[PDB]
Amino acid sequence: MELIKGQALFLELDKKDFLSLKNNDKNIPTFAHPKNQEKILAIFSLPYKNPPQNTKLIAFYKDKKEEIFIKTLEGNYKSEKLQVENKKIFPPKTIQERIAKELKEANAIYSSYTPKALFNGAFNIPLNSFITSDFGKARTFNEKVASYHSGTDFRAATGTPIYAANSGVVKIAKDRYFAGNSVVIDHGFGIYSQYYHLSKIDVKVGQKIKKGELIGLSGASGRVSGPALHFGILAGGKQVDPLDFVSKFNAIFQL
Ligand SMILES: [Zn+2]
Repeated sequence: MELIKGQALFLELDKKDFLSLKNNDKNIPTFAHPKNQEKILAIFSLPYKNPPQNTKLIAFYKDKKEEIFIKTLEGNYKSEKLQVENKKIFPPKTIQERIAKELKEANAIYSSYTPKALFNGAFNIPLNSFITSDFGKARTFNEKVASYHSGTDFRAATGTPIYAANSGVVKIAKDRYFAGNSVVIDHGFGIYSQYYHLSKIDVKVGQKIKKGELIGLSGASGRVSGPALHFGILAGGKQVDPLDFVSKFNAIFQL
């Protein structure tokens, strides 16, 4: 198989006698295929930055092992060269400490796997607008990726209602550095949707939210280039192309 860096793929496996799916010593969780009782699914994601050239997964069964090889593709992302090199910034301590603390909190959430579906059918887009900055736009130094856009930006004047892309449980609902006023929703199976730069947050941590329910108003909080909605998806432990993920997910789970 082949997979572009920064995208997710739904792996299909036989359910009968399946025991576990491993990359190296890391276990990959599985869930039911909604349409074929004899199959299960797993989400495999490649990181955008510094992905391996090739991946070998192993599905262990009661009396056989199945090897799955995935070649990494560079894709056709937009990219521009940086001419500074030292993307090493020097924030003051108070900002450094806040960034570190919010990173620890987020990583605990994104690795807290919910082994059931909290979603309800297909994902919807969180507002009926258009993309102004696509996922995966990169800045490179000597053909090494220094940074990239980890979600997709929708056009939105300040105060535009933002709706949950699918049902789930709110895990983050506060102002964070970089992300500004942020909402993050657990949809189950390690799938998280992200809504950044809001001007108003209308949900609370722990709230059960339904697909299409208001979660806040768009804004420009934490955003340099003016008002917009930044929409992200994390799945298989990595940020992935959100519109690509939604298309692949909906092809399987569509109502
Ligand atoms: Zn963005």
